[PDB]
Amino acid sequence: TLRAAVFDLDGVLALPAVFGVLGRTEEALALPRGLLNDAFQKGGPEGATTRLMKGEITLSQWIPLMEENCRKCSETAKVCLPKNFSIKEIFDKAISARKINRPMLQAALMLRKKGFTTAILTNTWLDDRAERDGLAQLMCELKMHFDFLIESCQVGMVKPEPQIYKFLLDTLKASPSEVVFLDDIGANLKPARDLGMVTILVQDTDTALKELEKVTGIQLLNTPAPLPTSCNPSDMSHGYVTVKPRVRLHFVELGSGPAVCLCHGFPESWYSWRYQIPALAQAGYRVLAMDMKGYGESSAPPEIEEYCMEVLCKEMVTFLDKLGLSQAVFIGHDWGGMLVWYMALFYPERVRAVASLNTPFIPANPNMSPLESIKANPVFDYQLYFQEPGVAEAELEQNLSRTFKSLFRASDESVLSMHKVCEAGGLFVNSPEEPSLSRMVTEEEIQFYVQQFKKSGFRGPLNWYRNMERNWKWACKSLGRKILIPALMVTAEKDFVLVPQMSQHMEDWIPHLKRGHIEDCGHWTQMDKPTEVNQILIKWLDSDAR
Amino acid sequence: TLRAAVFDLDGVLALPAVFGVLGRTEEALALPRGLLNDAFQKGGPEGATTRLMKGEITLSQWIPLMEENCRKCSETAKVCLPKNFSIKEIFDKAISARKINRPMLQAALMLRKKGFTTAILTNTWLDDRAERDGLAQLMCELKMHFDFLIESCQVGMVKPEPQIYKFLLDTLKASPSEVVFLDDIGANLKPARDLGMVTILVQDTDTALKELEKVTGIQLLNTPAPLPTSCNPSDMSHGYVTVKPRVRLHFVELGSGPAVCLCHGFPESWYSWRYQIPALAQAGYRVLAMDMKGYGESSAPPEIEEYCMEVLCKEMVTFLDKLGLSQAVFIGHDWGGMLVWYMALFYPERVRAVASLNTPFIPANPNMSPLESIKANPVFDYQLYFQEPGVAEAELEQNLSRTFKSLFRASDESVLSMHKVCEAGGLFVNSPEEPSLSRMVTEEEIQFYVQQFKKSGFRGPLNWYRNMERNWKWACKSLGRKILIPALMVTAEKDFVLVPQMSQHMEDWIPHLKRGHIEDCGHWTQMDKPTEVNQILIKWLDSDAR
Ligand SMILES: COc1ccc(C)cc1S(=O)(=O)NCC1(c2ccccc2)CCN(C(=O)NCc2ccc(C)cc2)CC1
Ligand SMILES: COc1ccc(C)cc1S(=O)(=O)NCC1(c2ccccc2)CCN(C(=O)NCc2ccc(C)cc2)CC1
Repeated sequence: TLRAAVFDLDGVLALPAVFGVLGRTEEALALPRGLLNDAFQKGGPEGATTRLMKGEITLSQWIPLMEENCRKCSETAKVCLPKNFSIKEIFDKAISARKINRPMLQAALMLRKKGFTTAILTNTWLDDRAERDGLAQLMCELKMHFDFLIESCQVGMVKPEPQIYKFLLDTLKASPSEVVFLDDIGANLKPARDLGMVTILVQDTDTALKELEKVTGIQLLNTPAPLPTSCNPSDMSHGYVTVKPRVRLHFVELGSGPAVCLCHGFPESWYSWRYQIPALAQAGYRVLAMDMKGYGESSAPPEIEEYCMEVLCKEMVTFLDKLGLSQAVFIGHDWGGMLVWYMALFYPERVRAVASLNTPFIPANPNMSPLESIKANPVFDYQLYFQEPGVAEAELEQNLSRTFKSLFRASDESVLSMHKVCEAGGLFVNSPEEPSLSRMVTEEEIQFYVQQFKKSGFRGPLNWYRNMERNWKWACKSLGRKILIPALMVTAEKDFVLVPQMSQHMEDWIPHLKRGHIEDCGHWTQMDKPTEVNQILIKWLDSDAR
Repeated sequence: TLRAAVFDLDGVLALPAVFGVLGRTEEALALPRGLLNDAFQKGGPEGATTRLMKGEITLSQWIPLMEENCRKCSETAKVCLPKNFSIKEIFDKAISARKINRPMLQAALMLRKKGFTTAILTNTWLDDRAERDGLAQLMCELKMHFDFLIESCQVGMVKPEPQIYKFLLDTLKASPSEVVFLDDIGANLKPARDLGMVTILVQDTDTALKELEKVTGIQLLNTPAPLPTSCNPSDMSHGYVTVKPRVRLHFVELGSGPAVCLCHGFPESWYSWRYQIPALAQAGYRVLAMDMKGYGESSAPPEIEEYCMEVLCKEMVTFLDKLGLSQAVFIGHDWGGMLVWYMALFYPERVRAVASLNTPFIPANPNMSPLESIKANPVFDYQLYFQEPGVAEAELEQNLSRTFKSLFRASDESVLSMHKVCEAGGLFVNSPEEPSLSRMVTEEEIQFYVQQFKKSGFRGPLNWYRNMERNWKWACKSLGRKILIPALMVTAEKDFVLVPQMSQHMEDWIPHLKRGHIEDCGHWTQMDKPTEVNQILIKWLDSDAR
């Protein structure tokens, strides 16, 4: 019975195979057939290429040896190499052109999802070329999805030597009959076959996957679109900054490039961005996913005034100051969306660009108290219930699992009416004791929120709602301003609290505003429609935030 | 008696004053004298500029109002504005040209060093221009050196209104006679004078500083070159990454730009880079200052094999993988210098560029055991003393303060002969019980090392020396390689263990090697000669690592 799948890199997980470029160059340069592939393999197990693949020498050391091999091969075949013939240029282009074979990676991901141990086994080199980063990036993206990466140049062994296969079985902690081995080179496939591993010769990806699903008994071809890569909290880099004596802010950090600060809503976590973090880092951004003040590993002081927008924003500026960041792109959802608009209004020099999911920017009405303004919208009744300190904390902290299961639901699964909450006397009074699990979340993901909320509870989070008057007076100081920095507003069709119509006047205060819209998407945007969120945010970042 | 100093930004802490550009433009464009400065102040306390300085409107909103004011002013003076007259272009250029007035900042730094409370009080705007980052960066560099930054646009008050001065005294928690106020505008100086603050009208920096030292009784002019900015551990962003089940790595993170990974030596800390961290971040780099395995907040497993170079390097690759970094520039000192050379040899695709302070790259001798190789150099006798598990730990852990005071000394202060250590029976047997404090360190800085070493002791750190045979066999696999990626070797004249002569053959294995050399510098390079270390590293990073 199979329980391990091994994939080659070249011609299997990555295409076009860097191998085929020697034949392509021959044909494009009208050189005798096989001339370059012959110079590439000159000396066999004793030649320059084997020394390279075993890690004896680096790629830059191999380049002049291959050039000398090309010369001897052309001499014997009675031909001439062209004037600006560069092995460096040929391979720079070939490596750069090689991209991940997405359907092959999707199959490896599915097999691992079904409890398979997956590995990459590859004949590769120590790359010290000026342009080595492209390949480093490719290897980084691929490897995170596998249990093991076995590189010939690191192990001092190459395919087809039989020792590398015994090394493979040893790392897999598996007998050969439990292993599928996928390779594009029949000669590299033979020793695995000789040992009794299931083997697949890969030419076209489609046929290889048909062979793979037949042999594993798992659907891999024509399968639905998978969810974006998520985060394992224990595998992340965790950052901590003290912004003032009693207040520290925790964040999760991934990627390189322009700093992107993700600001969650109520009652959430940095983890609400789990589907965005790998995708934005992959897009070329340095992601800083916050635990906002009052949440997770960030400090949660008990004082209401500690959660007014003026202080929350001041601390976010101090956070940038301590990290040595002159700016960050600020992306917020829900209450985090409200914060990001104030960052843009009060600290434009610190905000590279601003984006909000669901939360519209609405200027303060100087002729009405925020209490009157809340009363005007029946959907905002739960906000009045959240006012009295200790009341909502008691209900929300009673059964943590019930709280998150009841809140985190798609538009077609609702358990919660947020209208006539004060009248009913609670958020969950007409809600079941043991709610069903929403399609948007796993049981494990719910338990992560439960564990995060065990530290500080709901006091700090609820305190965000308890500064209406304070926030209103502060926001009135910005009434003569406009947001003129790059800005994106993303509306969610089925968010019944933060409705798309509520954002209709934004153009008056943000004239250059760009928009995104997600159909059949409820309040919990990031987990409801993660693929669409990632597409909208990356397109906007690349065009407007660099 | 004075105990607080307040500085203006424009014309005081930053020059050329953005004010003078209106007069400069008039003269360069042959426009009537004072025409632009007049349009800039049109309406006085009710005009566009005051609304801007109070934060009512942003800089991009003010631009068209100033352009309209320029038009009305030219109309009255019977003149014409030139064809491509742009207020935006004039101010973009002016703000960009404005740089920190270094002698003024040095004086503020000295006053604060002598226990003064320092503050910046400035009439400024909310900057939402496309090029706002330059100013954000300037404001970030300046502000970190002061107790307070009071910006007119954030407080809704401007100089010369008397409320801003009462606000200033309130934040300073000081009576006016305890305050020096430095301003380039006499009108903005008057209300401070009226209240009884000591005032200084700033024209040329030199005279202003003479007035400042006369009034404070502190030498500020012609004073020695100060040390680079250091780090306050509690003010830093602290990062944590799990690289394997029992091993986590801690680092301090500052700045944006290409990732720069600093690797300390024995028996050190991330804190050994305290003088490099602010300078490299200021130079445009993202600094990751490690606590190497076995040190500080990083994990310290007890097993010797956990500290061989192969595993230390593998974990550093995993560290990059978890942070989502395809590469980092690796800068090492001492044992960290040895590690960075192996990173370059075994993982070139992950190393953007490599630099070592003091530690030469010496290839393994395949015809001699590392034990024989150690025995060959009398200065390396202490290394044999470090071999037996528990022996050196006992001596080094007995009195932590004595350990660091005895080790951390300049070339002209030595207490330690590292020759005939085994014979003597210890490192400190001929060393005092209460060593004097080296000029390189404060008592507080010694106590930081003491506290760091209280967690794990010397077992993990000493284990770096206990893998000679393991390291030798691993390094022999790289004997056919060359380091062809960007590389810098920095020698220290007076390091008597890692002597400059020991690096003389490096060119044979690193043909493109660049060099730096520090005269009158002992083993503890970073704290011995920090100004020179910063100069060498920044020049090399900008030219070879981008
Ligand atoms: C413009 O300002 C205001 C104007 C009017 C009112 C009534 C309040 C404010 S406010 O500024 O006081 N509130 C911010 C808020 C907001 C409300 C309206 C507009 C902007 C921001 C954002 C967060 N939000 C919230 O409760 N999310 C949790 C949640 C949990 C579960 C589900 C299914 C949905 C939502 C609603 C309130
Ligand atoms: C080339 O490899 C080797 C070759 C020969 C030998 C004998 C050992 C090795 S080694 O690789 O085993 N040692 C690395 C080492 C190194 C030694 C020589 C060359 C490269 C690296 C770097 C760190 N260093 C050390 O003790 N610093 C602490 C310290 C504390 C206080 C002061 C005043 C000074 C130093 C010396 C040893």
